[PDB]
Parts: sequence; C-alpha cells; structure tokens
Amino acid sequence: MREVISIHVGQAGIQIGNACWELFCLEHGIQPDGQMPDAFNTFFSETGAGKHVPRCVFLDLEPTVVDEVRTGTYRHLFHPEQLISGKEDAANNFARGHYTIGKEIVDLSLDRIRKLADNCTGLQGFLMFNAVGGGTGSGLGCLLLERLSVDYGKKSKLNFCSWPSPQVSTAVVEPYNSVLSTHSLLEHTDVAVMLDNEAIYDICRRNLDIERPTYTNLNRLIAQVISSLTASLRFDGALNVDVTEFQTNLVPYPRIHFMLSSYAPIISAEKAYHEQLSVAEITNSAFEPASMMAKCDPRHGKYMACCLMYRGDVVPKDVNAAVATIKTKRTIQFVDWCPTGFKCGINYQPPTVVPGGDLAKVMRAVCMISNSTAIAEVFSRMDHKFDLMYAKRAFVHWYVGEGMEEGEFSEAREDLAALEKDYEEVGI
Amino acid sequence: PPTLPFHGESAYRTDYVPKPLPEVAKPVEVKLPPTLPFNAQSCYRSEY
Ligand SMILES: Nc1nc2c(ncn2[C@@H]2O[C@H](COP(=O)(O)OP(=O)(O)OP(=O)(O)O)[C@@H](O)[C@H]2O)c(=O)[nH]1
Ligand SMILES: [Mg+2]
Repeated sequence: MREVISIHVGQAGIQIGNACWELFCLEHGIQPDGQMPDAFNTFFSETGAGKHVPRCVFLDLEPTVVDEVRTGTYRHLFHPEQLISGKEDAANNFARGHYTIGKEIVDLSLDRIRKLADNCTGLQGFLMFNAVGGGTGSGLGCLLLERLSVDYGKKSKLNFCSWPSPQVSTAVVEPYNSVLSTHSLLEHTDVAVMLDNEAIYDICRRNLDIERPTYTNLNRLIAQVISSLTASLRFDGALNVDVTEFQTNLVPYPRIHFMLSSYAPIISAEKAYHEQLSVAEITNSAFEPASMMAKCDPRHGKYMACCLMYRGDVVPKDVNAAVATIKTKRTIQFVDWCPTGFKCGINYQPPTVVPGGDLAKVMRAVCMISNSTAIAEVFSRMDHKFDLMYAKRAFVHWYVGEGMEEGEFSEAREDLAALEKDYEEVGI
Repeated sequence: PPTLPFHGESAYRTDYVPKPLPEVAKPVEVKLPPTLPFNAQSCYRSEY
C-alpha cells in the first residue's frame, strides 16, 4: 500500500533523480548503502536485512549521465537494471527518440516498470520526470507515455516537465522538440507541471542569493517540490492530500491539466534567522508573481485553482487566516466558476534540512500547484519560434531522415493552437 | 729540359671533405601536468 513509481527520462531526468531520490533517502533515514541504522513505502522497499531499494527507472539513450550514478556511491543503492541505458543518444531529435532508437530500449523500460508495479499493493501515481527540450526526453519519453496509457489505463500519470525557457535555450532545435511533444503531455498525461530553468535561476539569485548557480542547485528546489507533493502520502498531518485529490480539486475540464509550481520558504542561513518564516509570510511569498517556477506572470491570468501544501509546525487556524488575506487582494484574481479554490494540506513533518547544499533550517514550508489561464503564454512564446523556423523548413531534414513525415509538424502546431484556444475560452 | 710536373686537382677532387656528422640528441621531454583531482562532489553526499 501507498507506493509511487518515479520514471526519469532524458539527461535532466537522471540528474533530477539524483536529487529527488537523495531527499527521499534522508527523509526516511536510509544510509547511502540502502540500510536504515513504514513511511518509506512510497519510495523504497524492504529486501530482507534492512535493504531499501528505490522505486525508479533511470532511462537514457546516452550512457554517460547514467554511468556517473553507476560508478559513484549509489550503484549499491539502486538495483543495477533499474538504470536502463542505451548506445547512441537521440541527439536533440524528437524523431530519433520516438520512432527510431527509442523503440529498442522501450522494451526494457516497460518490463522493469511492470516488475516495479507487481510488488505494489495499491499504487497511487507515476511521477514521470523529463525535459522537453531535446532528444530522449522529448522522444522516448513521449513513447513511454503511449505505452503507459494503454497498459495502465486507470493509473494517474503525473509529469514534471522542464519546458523551454524564453531567452535561455542551450539548444537551437529546441522549439521543434517542444511543440512536437505536446500531445504526450496533453492527451496521455493527467497532471502537467510546467517548470523552466530561468525561474529557478531567479529564485536562486534573489532568495538563496547564490549569484552563480549550477544545474545541481536547480535540482535542489525541484526536489523540495516533490517532497511537499508526496508529504501526505508518507507522514501524518491535519489535512492529507493524495495524488487522486491533486487531480480532482485542482484540475478543471480534462484538457486543462497544466499546473505551475511555487515553493516559497526559499531562504538561506544569512537571512533565515532574522525573519519570522510563519504561515502568513511564507504564503505571501508563495503567491508573489515573481516566485513562480515558470517565468509566467500570473498577473495577466486567472487562478482557476490552487493547492497550498503547508509542511511543518503549521496550525490550521493560521492556514485559514492566510487564505483570507490572499483572497482580499485585487492583484490576485480568480475565474468566476470558482467560489472555493484552495485545497489546503498540512504535513506535520518539518522541512528536511540541507547540510552543505543551499537552503537553511526552516520550521515550516509551503508549495503551490496552481492551475491558471496565465499558462497560455508559455506556449505562445514557443509558437513564434516554431513558425519562424518552419517557415523556411529549417532543420526538418534531420527529422524526416529517420521516418518522421513532414505532416506531423503542422498538426503538432495545430494541436497547440487548439490548446491555446481552449485556454482563453475558459476565462470568459 | 725538365718536365713541369702536373699540379692539378679537379672540382670533384678538391672542394668537399667528409664533414663531421651533426650532433643530434634531443627529444621533447614534456612534464605531464598531474590530473587535477576531482570533486564536483556529487548530489547525495553533497546535500543530504
Ligand atoms: N533542471 C535541470 N535541467 C537540465 C539539467 N541538465 C540539462 N537540463 C536541461 O535540459 C534541456 C535539454 O535537454 P538535455 O539536457 O539535452 O537532455 P535530453 O532530454 O536527454 O536530450 P538529449 O541528451 O539530446 O537526448 C536544456 O535546456 C537544459 O536546460 C539538469 O541537471 N537539471
Ligand atoms: Mg539525452
């Protein structure tokens, strides 16, 4: 009972799994070998003499970034075929990942996910982590959704995307892999959390005050997002929320399932002890329209739903007071078909302290998974890049060369066009 | 009358003698820079 399976694909998937499974290891007390010196059931198992194997698949067509966990300390933690690798990288090619070289590794991925689901006595969700900006994260990741939605139909599939940033790309064919991979995260995904790298850069710049953060520091905060997300699945609290209730009291009409993340007790030790990080101040920094983890301003969008996950020494009287002061402000606005728009959930477990990383010791936390119509702009910015490139048929010989017909470019743009059209239609 | 004795030595007989061989003994001795020891000290042990 109470198991969730994380499914990492793409190189950013392995690295985000190195931080997330790290945090799950501390948050139940597992040593680096896999031994505690049953809250752990969602993430780890019990293999006899205290062994604790994680419930993950690390999936990549390029062996290099999955080899560093196979050669570091945690070959002995992860089961050695739960780290499925390949030979050639998909190489920023959605065609290569989805049609050509992803169709030989997809057998080992589905076989291992099946074995990781047979030892479950009631499974809540599939927390798939990926990055839609490249090759195997856009390709094989999409195909894995096609196979998962047909063998596990009733199963909910959460998905933490890493959607392309506006001015920062680190890839020039990235607009092609983003637009062409919308259909996996529109019809075969029940929760689509949209993250991008720049918003984590800004949070690290002004809140944590690391001026020059690395991707490993970006994986700090996204690890804190899933810990507060699966907080009620593992430790007791005043109000509990499971992944069935995230996708019920937050998700409107079924195509609109695109949510945004905002953790906000982000602070480091030079600031931390000078201020009261109580319930009122951490939730005002949560609704602040510069701490969104999307580079997507909510001040031109309407909040359709919000999910506050307070986590620590938080009293429910202060939660109901904090939702009052955020409801009385005009800069925060809601759709008319929403008298109640908050699913508050409290976990008694304090936020896990970060020795040697970037955060500090805080007694309470908050994370928002909020669906708004502001998210109709993270795809409009990528429309302009797609239409500019596909006007001159740029970069499309690489796609058509492995068996990706030129047709799919047009109705992937058209599918995102109906996605945009669906978003201002709700906000009328 | 005497005989004027033939003094004469051609180009091919005069103007080269065996030179000393060039003194060459010098390899490119390169001191290897030692491999800079690696701590991009990883995630698990780094923060938790
Ligand atoms: N959050 C986060 N993003 C990353 C990390 N590493 C790379 N990225 C992002 O991933 C995006 C592109 O995906 P890739 O890094 O190429 O990984 P991929 O999906 O496997 O693509 P291929 O390697 O070409 O198959 C870039 O925009 C990066 O910003 C990381 O460690 N953390
Ligand atoms: Mg890759």
